[PDB]
Amino acid sequence: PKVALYNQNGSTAGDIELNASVFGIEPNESVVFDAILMQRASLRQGTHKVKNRSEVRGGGRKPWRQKGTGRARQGSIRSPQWRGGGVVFGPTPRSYSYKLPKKVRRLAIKSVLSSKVIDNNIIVLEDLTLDTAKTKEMAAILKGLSVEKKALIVTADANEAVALSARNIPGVTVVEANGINVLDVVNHEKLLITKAAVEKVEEVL
Amino acid sequence: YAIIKTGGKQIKVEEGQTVYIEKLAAEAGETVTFEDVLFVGGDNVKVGNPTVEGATVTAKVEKQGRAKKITVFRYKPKKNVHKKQGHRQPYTKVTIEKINA
Amino acid sequence: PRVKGGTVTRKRRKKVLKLAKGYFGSKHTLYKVANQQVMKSGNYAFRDRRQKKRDFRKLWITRINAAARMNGLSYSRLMHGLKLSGIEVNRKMLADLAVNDLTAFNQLADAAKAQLN
Amino acid sequence: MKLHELKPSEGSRKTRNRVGRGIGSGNGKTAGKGHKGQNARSGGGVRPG
Amino acid sequence: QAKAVARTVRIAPRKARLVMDLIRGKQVGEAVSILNLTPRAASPIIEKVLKSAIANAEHNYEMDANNLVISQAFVDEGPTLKRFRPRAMGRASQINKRTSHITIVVSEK
RNA sequence: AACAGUGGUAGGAGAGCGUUCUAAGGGCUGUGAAGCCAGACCGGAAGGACUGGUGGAGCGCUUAGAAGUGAGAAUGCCGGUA
RNA sequence: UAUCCUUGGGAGUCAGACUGCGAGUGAUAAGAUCCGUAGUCGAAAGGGAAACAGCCCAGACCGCCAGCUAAGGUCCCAAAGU
RNA sequence: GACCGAUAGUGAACCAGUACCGUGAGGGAAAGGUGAAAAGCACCCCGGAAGGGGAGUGAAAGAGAUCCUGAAACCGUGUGCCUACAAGUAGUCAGAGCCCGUUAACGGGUGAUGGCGUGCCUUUUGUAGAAUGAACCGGCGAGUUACGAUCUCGUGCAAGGUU
Repeated sequence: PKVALYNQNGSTAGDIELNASVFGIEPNESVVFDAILMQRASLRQGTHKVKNRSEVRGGGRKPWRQKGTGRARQGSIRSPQWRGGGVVFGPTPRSYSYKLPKKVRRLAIKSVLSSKVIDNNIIVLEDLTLDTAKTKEMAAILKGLSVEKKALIVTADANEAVALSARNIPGVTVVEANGINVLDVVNHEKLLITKAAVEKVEEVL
Repeated sequence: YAIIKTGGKQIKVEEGQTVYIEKLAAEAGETVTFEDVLFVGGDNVKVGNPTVEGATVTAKVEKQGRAKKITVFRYKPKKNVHKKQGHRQPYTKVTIEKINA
Repeated sequence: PRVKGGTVTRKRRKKVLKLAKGYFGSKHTLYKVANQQVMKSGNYAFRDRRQKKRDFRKLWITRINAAARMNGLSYSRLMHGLKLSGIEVNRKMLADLAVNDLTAFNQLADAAKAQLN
Repeated sequence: MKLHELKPSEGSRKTRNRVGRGIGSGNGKTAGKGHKGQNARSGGGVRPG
Repeated sequence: QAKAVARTVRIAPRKARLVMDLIRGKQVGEAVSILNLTPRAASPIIEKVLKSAIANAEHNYEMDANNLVISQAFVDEGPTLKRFRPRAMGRASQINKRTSHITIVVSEK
């Protein structure tokens, strides 16, 4: 928890101490797995329906008398084995979301953050000020920081100004300090964190 | 020619021919020798459980093989009993030289 | 999602169909029956793979008996005489090879006869 | 972690038992419910007491 | 090598074949005579297609009428016209009004 | 390495194979994918490759997830042809 | 010799047949019915009894153009002793 | 939209609540795909036409009005081997002869002749069964979901856990 500090133009200042209780924690493989799975499942809206036998606009009459005919003894026209359809045990509108314990979710977020810290892909960027909405300014910022792949940036106050600049380029996300999760962290492989948000998340956790 | 017990079943062999035989422990380039020879043929030396002294039969072995597939399929009718099992029998190629008598 | 009956069924059926070439007419063309015969083919293949051992043994015994009878000696007496003359690890198949190299077979039969008494 | 080597807590996962598909997994024709009993028919259970 | 096809002429393929098979592989100038003399349902259709086949020489790659012989020819089934014939006790039996594809392939020898 | 065992209906237990979509990583594809057709290849099996022909734009692999996930029979339904 | 007991999760079985042996009913009739006991089949292929589930011998994890045997058998069919 | 992709999805992607059936209430279908652009076949020959053969367009005419792909049943034409003194759940294991030459391997096709051998499924103590079901091919077609309960397993905390 002694990662270096970085400026807008890549200049590095004296490193910053981080709460070991949040960033030095040994990551929990399994808890991180379930935490990922959690909202990965809850995100889907799960809207699907297929017309069961009862609601296929038809059926009704016995197609032919029970006995005295060379055909199979049958029921209404809209029945599962018939071509007319009517599915059996099909999908149904249902939610794919649940809840996890407070301790578990806190441990998950702490674990993923500490995993990033030990992998040394965290980059603390104090005071991500920006005077304009223009994207190529922040593209130059990322180039100066050598941020090539996906990334996430959190800046709490400059979110209003910086979100417009960042949102298009090119799949990077701007989130607020309260918006951290497990997928939004893991998926982006590079976390940009402003010092105000450092201590804010530190206090929250 | 001669008769060589080898892998639990004796075989007739002759100078220079090639034979397929159950897997030996030898490498795929080295020579090997058989020991329990009987009925050395031609001059037809022979004894019961023959101690044909020094008549171990040398041979060169170059292959490590695996026979063509037997699709062992078993079923018992009207009983929903199936069993299908692939099988390749391993083997080794040989060529005989310097029969000893 | 919905899983449609794709290529899996066609591959599965065509495997047995190609496996059952050479069969008489519809048995090499219709899956409903071609499947039945290959199963029967499997059972027969197994049982015949075990039969061939005993049938070749029978053939070998017949040849040895003929060779012995043409030298004043029954097959059973020949085998007995060999056993007592020594452990004749030499056996049926290679004894037939000796029969078709008959002079060697006679060179064993005389020894067996001599030691039989 | 990264997503592309997700591995669960081993021993905390089990595939469903898809009864009534083929013979190789057992529970084939009968679906593991015997022969022609009242218990063998849909909704064929009885009051628990 | 020259080819012709009838492409769904209205005639049953079995009835076509029964008269078609006899002209197979015999010199065309006399096969035409054989078939226009034998009285059958499909004989006129077949000589028409055969005459088209041999006539594919004028605005065509050249051949000669003599030393000309059918090389190989056969009959293929075409789309069939379904029809329901009424029948006693409201049974409503079905009948097939078949159709056939004729084809000639003539060569030199 | 040693020793022992490995018929099997109703059943119980475990190992897996394949299919459709979804995420992450990788990349295959008009220098011809999918699908189809033919091969004398590979695995213990479910199965999987490789080489040709057709075809003319899409698609495997890797780990995990969720299932309208696997048909030979039901005098099954529909379509086609004997 | 190493299978026994306790708790807990999940079953199917409630139509059984024949062959010895000891009985019932029957006429000490039945491939009859109902019991006890042992075996096989049920759920077990292989060799024998011509063909055969229950009779005899005997248990199939696969491959071998190895050997020894069990019941049964050795004049030909048809392996082995006129 | 970790919903379907023309037997699906609304009965209805298409002149469908239509054709059709019924006196009437009412029941109730099938049927998507040329090509990028019609550039959709000038002209010639057989033909009465249909339909063909050429020629031309186009990346493809095998793309020509079910017109992208075009599986199987089914129907044909050539053919390498075999077959008119032999009865065969049609195979398998031996096997001569003839033919061919492969994802090169103790190869491929056919097989005169010998041994063995009564399909599959259900239901039954028992089925080759003269008990039942399948004319054949293709598609579709059956133990799921919700809410609770219980048990095993895996997790975070633990005399606390938990919204």
